Amino acid sequence: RRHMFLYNLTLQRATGISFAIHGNFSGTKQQEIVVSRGKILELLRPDPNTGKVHTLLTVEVFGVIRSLMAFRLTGGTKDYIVVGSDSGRIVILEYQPSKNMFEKIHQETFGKSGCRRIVPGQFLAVDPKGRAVMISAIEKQKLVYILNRDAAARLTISSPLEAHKANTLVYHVVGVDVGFENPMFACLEMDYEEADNDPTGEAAANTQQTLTFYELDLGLNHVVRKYSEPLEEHGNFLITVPGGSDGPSGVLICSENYITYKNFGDQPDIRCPIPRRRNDLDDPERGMIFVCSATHKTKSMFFFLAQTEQGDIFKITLETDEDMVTEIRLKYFDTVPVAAAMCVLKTGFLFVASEFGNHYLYQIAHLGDDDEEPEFSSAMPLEEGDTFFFQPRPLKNLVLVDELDSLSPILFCQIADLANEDTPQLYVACGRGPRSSLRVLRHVFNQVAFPLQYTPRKFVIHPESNNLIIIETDHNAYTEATKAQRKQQMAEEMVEAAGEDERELAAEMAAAFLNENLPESIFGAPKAGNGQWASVIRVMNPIQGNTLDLVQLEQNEAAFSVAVCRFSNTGEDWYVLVGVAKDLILNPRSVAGGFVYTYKLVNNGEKLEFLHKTPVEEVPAAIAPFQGRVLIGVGKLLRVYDLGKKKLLRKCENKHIANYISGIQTIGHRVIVSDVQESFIWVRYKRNENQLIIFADDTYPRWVTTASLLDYDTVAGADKFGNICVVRLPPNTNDEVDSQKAEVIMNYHVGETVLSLQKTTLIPGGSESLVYTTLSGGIGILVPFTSHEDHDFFQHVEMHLRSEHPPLCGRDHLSFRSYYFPVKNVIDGDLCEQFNSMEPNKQKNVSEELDRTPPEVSKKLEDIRTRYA
Amino acid sequence: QSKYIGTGHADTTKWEWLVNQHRDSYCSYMGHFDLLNYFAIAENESKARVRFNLMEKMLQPCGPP
Amino acid sequence: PDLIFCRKQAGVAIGRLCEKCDGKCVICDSYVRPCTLVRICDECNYGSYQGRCVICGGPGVSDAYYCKECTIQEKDRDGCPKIVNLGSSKTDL
Amino acid sequence: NLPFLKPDDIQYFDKLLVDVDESTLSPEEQKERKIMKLLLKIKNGTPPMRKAALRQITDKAREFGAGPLFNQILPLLMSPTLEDQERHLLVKVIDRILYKLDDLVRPYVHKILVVIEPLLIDEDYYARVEGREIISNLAKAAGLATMISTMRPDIDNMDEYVRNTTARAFAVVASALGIPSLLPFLKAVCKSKKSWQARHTGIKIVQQIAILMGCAILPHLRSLVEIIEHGLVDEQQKVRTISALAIAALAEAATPYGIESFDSVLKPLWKGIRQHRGKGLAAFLKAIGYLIPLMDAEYANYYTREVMLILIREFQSPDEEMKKIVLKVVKQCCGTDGVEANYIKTEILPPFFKHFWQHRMALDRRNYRQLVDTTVELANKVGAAEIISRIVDDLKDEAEQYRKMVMETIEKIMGNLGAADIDHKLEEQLIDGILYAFQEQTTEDSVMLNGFGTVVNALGKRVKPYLPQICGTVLWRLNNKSAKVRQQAADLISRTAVVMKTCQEEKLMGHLGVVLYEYLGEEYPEVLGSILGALKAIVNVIGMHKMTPPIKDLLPRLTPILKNRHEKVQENCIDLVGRIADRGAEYVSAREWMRICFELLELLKAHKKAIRRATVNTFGYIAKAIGPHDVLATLLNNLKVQERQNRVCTTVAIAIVAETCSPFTVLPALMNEYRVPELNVQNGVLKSLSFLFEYIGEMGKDYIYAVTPLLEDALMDRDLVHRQTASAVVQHMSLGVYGFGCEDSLNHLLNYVWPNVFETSPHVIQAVMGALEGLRVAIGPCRMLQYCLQGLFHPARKVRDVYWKIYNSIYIGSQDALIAHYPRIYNDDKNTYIRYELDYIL
Ligand SMILES: *C[C@@]1(O)C[C@@H](/C=C/C(C)=C/C[C@H]2CC[C@@H](NC(=O)/C=C\[C@H](C)OC(=O)NC)CC2)OC(C)(C)C1
Ligand SMILES: [Zn+2]
Ligand SMILES: [Zn+2]
Ligand SMILES: [Zn+2]
Repeated sequence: RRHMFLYNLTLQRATGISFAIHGNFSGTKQQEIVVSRGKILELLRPDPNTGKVHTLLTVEVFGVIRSLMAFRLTGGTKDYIVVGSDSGRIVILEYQPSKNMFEKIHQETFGKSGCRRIVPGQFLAVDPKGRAVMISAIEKQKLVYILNRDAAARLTISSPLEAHKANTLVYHVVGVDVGFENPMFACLEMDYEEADNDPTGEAAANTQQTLTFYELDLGLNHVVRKYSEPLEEHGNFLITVPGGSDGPSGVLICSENYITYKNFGDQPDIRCPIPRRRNDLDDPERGMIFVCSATHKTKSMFFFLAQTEQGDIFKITLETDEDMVTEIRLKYFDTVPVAAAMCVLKTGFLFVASEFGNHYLYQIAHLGDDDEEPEFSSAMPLEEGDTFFFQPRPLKNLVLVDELDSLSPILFCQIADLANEDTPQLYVACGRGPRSSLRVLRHVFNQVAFPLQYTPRKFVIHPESNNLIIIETDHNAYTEATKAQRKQQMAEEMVEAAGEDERELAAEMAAAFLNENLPESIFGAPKAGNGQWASVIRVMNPIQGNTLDLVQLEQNEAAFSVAVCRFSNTGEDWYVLVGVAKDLILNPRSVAGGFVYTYKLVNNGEKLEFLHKTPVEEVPAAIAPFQGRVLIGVGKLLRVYDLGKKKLLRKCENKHIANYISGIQTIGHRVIVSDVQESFIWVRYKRNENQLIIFADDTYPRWVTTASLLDYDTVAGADKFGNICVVRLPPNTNDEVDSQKAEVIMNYHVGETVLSLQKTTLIPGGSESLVYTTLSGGIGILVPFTSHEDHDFFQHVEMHLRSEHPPLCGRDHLSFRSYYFPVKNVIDGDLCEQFNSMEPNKQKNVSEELDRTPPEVSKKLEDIRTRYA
Repeated sequence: QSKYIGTGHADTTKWEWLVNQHRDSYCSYMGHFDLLNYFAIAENESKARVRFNLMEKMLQPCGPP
Repeated sequence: PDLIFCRKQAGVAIGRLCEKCDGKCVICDSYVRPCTLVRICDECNYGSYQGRCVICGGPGVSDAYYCKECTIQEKDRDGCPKIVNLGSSKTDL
Repeated sequence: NLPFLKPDDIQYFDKLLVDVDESTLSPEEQKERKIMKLLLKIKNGTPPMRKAALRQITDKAREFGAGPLFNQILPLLMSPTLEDQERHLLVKVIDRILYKLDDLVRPYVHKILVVIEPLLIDEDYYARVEGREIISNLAKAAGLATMISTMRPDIDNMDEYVRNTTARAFAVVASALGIPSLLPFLKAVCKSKKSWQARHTGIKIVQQIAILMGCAILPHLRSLVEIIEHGLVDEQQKVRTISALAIAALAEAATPYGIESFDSVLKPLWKGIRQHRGKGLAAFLKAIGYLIPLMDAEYANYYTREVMLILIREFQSPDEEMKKIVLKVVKQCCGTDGVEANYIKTEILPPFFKHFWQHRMALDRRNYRQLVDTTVELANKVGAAEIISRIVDDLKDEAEQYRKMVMETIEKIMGNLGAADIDHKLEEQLIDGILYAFQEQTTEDSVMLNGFGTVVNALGKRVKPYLPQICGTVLWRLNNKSAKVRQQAADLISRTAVVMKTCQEEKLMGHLGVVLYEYLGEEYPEVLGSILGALKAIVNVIGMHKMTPPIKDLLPRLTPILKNRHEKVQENCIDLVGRIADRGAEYVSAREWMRICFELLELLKAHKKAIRRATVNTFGYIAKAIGPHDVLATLLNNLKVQERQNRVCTTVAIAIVAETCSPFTVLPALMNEYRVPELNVQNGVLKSLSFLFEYIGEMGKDYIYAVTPLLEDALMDRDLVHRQTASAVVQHMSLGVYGFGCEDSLNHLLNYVWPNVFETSPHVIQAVMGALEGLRVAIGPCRMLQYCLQGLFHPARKVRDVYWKIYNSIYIGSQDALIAHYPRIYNDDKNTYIRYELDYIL
């Protein structure tokens, strides 16, 4: 047919957070929080009266925000925002509360676009007095801009100063509070020049991480590499300790199992081991690192908040003798979910931006101090083998005042009207680990959440009963039975090898330990082992949150595929097939085998009755019904299975699939196989002769995540790299002729990874649309155009907004949507709707060029949204 | 063009090209948020732990020559 | 010949061009579509060279632009585009 | 070899001329000779020589020592014949050797300084910059104590000028080592009980620190103010004046923050206002004027009401510097929040306009500019009419400079605030004064023209009753003998055409147009350009149908004017022809249009950019008017018969025709011209195609298939020029249709572009690489990688060379996108090559 011209609109913006900063961005005494959703920059204001977070501004930057920090000049009243992007540009923005916008104050160019290896953008570090900023790549190149003001108190930026060093990798960069001395930047570096020239591998283990200091001489106007000290163990990030008049200058290196304080000069290095959890159910060989940090300065004191992998937040104070620091002091603050950023606001509030799942705003009630809880120090003696210990407990120092809904990460979605309403509902299997959930979303959206046990992988709907069959699977996790067994063995080890006459005490303590089941929702789940896997099959009613039936699996059995289907051999009684891998190691990949569970689904879509368990060579990754039988992908093999009394019986197989089958969908006697890397493959089943012959493939490699057949010859697919393509077969293609290649009729970079495509109609009596979901929690739609007049209009709108309203963080919009493939027949409506955010003169000029009026253009865009299609 | 890391010449070995593209890939994982998200969901580890493991792999991502 | 591009890191200085080369693009020698403003490094705008043509160091009258083709191919993201004659001293010409 | 030596270089490098075996050299003279050779290679030499000699002189600087180096450098720097760039080279070598000789230069500091300090007071801005740079590097190397000991004696010297030089040097070392590093020394010297010159010089140091460092002293502003505050009540008068001036410089540097740091200075200044007189009073007032804009609104009101008495008193001061100081102080006061407008209108305005606005002030340029800008700033708060009405009557004055002054002031005020504040009386006063000021002109004041235009455009439709009185003066002025006066009147018409149209006086504008029509013979070119611009302004606002003279009569009179060689005339004439062609094209026959075409085609190669811009625009207009066929055929004939630059102009004109009339009108005929056996015609067609696609950009998204067969043939025509131009065509196509779905045709053309990558000719391989890069951005880096992989590793070394060149182009182009396109390389025995992370499946 004709090439499909599409229009892209985001209905639900991305909800995950990768960066969060706090400051006085309004210029008033109120404190706001700037967050990065990925391709979206957002401003939030927590109300200290009601303790609830409101969103004041949300902006699509059309780029990849890799680094975000705030700064303030000397004697200033408002905080600026420096953004490191995937363009070769640095941008400094000022929030204007009157106009409610991000004014781009400065934009300076240094390199090429993309998340590159040697082009700055990934790391951002500002001097605590606001005199300079440093943007750094992960390798070699580093650049420093000097910030000042002018007569009119407007920010001014200088030319970049080169601080490059070849063959040097960067783990983290942060500025040092050296008061008003020459500004200094601390970096966690490592040189790989030695490791590459040693064919024996000795230099690899011999090379060690260094802490290096870069000094910016203002009077000489140049950057110099002064001090570079090797470190004992490798650290993941740095914390700026307050310096100058209110604090001793220095840095805090967070490493695996340790936190060190170090400063230039005669300052001795002061390290302290990280307090492990008492009766930790994890693996003893597993280390412990900090995932994020926060800093809160008062005229009186200052403290740090550091969160571990297990979600434990510790308060850290520094005790100092005159200029030098004596010791580091650490005490257990609380336990919140694993966060990517923490902000300690003034007026007593803590903001936790979880790395996955919902976000939280707590009120600080008691900082501590008046606590009987043990405080630990770097001076307390401890043998080389032993460490500190503490016991987790329910919240004490924080109180939940607000919870923000976040759909990230969405792993599967089905749009259907399972309730008897008229409008379809979006059933979204999202969340991670113990914080996973299936959420029902209705007409920006209204969400109802039902908690799950592990990370959902795929769910299918039972047509007759409208119930949901979910599979949840997580890596390096313990099953319920294995968790209880580990608890019992730990309790048995506790009583034995203890002192006699105090073994009575060991027994009561171990009984208390066995009785305590700590909520995995808040405290995380005890997860350990390299090749361990926890999997669960669940049956859920879409109306209530009730689970109808549940099946735990083996300690190394991991479910990856599920389908519900009727079989031709056995009448209309339903069945449930579940593909499972055994002893799966991700890196390097190694698997023992796979199994396929066949269940009966005996009750009215409420109970699973185990029929049998079929073994197979590799992991069954895809299972789809096919005219009374089933199609199963195992490794790179595509087989047709039929129900047998004691097994699933192979009847025909295809071997010539490129790499590995990750999903298969059929229409007619055509099967569409998704490869992990080599994109789609069109195979044909011949009922006569019983053979599966490959008759078409693609000309480009695609790391396919999901797919959806639009028509008989057209397939829509999604990338791991956040792309969507539409590929169509030649019209006269014969399933007899093998050498046929498909044509790509659509390409478009969403900027976020898509895991579900579905062609549906969101509002009855509307047009059809292609709804996609996002791994970062977003929901979007692609709408086909009805006429060429509308197409030309919206295309000219895209062009004029590309020119007159460029992306906020220096990116080029046409380049951005062409991240991995050039754009083909898609219009960015998320850009077009920014016509309403421009200034009156720009809107007038664009409307006059379109031979229209501004309200008319706004009306047209709003009408496309009213169609939702 | 010699200064830009990753470029090659007629005497570029297999190992050099592949370690170049491996370090490129790791930096691209660090840059693109949803790629790192996918990775952290697969292997159940915190985002910071995945970033640290990637930076650790930056030394010899493929092994010695 | 002996003429090469500066290619140092470009700063806040705006590139400048004389009358005979008013609308030309520094890289591809085209007049079609001025796009992005040329930035030169901090040395090439010092002293007598301030506000001078990028090709000759003569008195400049208009801002220098990369073209649209060069902007698309990100040739504006390369080094400082000022021309230097490797066979002439600072005092000559 | 050895660089060329000018006459002046002989004195300093004579020893290098004689050829002496360097074995028979004294150890000292051995070093002198090498320093001479290194400095000569640095000063006169190619950039490679300069870089190598810099490396050599810096690496061996410690071995060389500081004495001999600085001895050879200082006379070289003190040469009166030193060109400005040579000084910069010497300053850079000084910095790079001073970094190496940290403590070695401590003996010679003094000597260096006495050579370097004059540079701090030179008229050249960059000379002062370089002096400050080398003194900063010296202070960084020598250390704080060495510099303090070296420069401390001259602090008390009787000669004021040596004290000034010393204070400037100390400010430089303060910027070099930081304010706190010199804070105790300054605290000590500012209260020195020995002499008053010491404290005067310390306060001068603080003043120069402010002047030099600006906003950077805000951290230590309280420290500097507390160190300096005592000088305001000292017995010495000069130290009080200099302390007030330093306070003024500090307030100017801290704007607008840090008023709280001057808290201990307000009352001493307030008392000295009533106490002192003369220069000290001027310094106090300057300090207060720079201090007020830092205060709160209510405290600004209080303090300004407190000082206003003496501020008004000093209006009638005989001292010109005092007048300038109090004028700037008034400008600063009335520009702050807190000083109320009614207060200014009551207390400040009458004495202001009594004592300041006199003819005398118009004579001095500095006072002229100061008073004009200050009065405009006053109008920005007290209202436009409240200022204009007090000097509007002075527009009818005997002295011309005073009329010029009031005209500039009224122009700037009404341009900033419009004319909503003006009543009828002030409107008539304005008009009757402006007409007399325009009629009474000895020279051709541009200020009068700008002011007339600004007032008329600000009044808008309110000028209708005066339009006959204005056009009468304009007509009487166009008859004036002076040509510059005629062009002034024409430019007034050009600026007021829009308001004249809004006033519905179209008959007056028709009379103006018909009067300008007869002047199109003006021999003086500038006046001709101005009247052409006036005719254009009249055409562009009144209809093409009611325009007198009619267009059918006007345009043929414009036709021969395109042959004029003056750029103003050319630009204005082409622009008027374009205004005629855009909408009035029906009144002019196609033959006259073809003649206009022939003159425009010659103007496409003018050196001024604006002329080519206008020529392109108006040629597009006349091409839409004429139609494609006739002009297209004659342009193709011109393409055949002509070569060199005039062929490039026909190429540009063909592209213009393709943009205006769809390329479907031009491409068939051009491709048909390719069919002629002669090779030169084919080359012309290929150049036309290249520029056509580069020009039309996205418009060519439908014509790639059409031109594909011709490109197939030309990419295999043996002639290297053919393939070079065809690769340029593919390059421009790819760049032009980027993101519009032309992947099929461009991928097809890639297969014909590819075999030409094995070619040694430099121009054609450059063109092929450009085409490959354009195709990379249009198709995607994935396809280019697919074409590169087959030969990235290959037994042939030349094949590897070429394919790696291509792959480097692609990799630099899009390194991040390639992460998705690298092939699977399986693990071997020794190394792990598979990217396992991408093989994860959820
Ligand atoms: C730096 C420089 O290359 C400058 C050249 C001067 C070249 C001149 C004067 C060329 C005339 C020539 C230009 C190209 C053609 N005309 C043309 O393209 C006209 C208009 C275009 C479409 O628009 C613009 O130019 N817009 C700005 C034919 C005529 O001198 C040297 C010394 C070579 C150095
Ligand atoms: Zn260009
Ligand atoms: Zn340069
Ligand atoms: Zn020039």
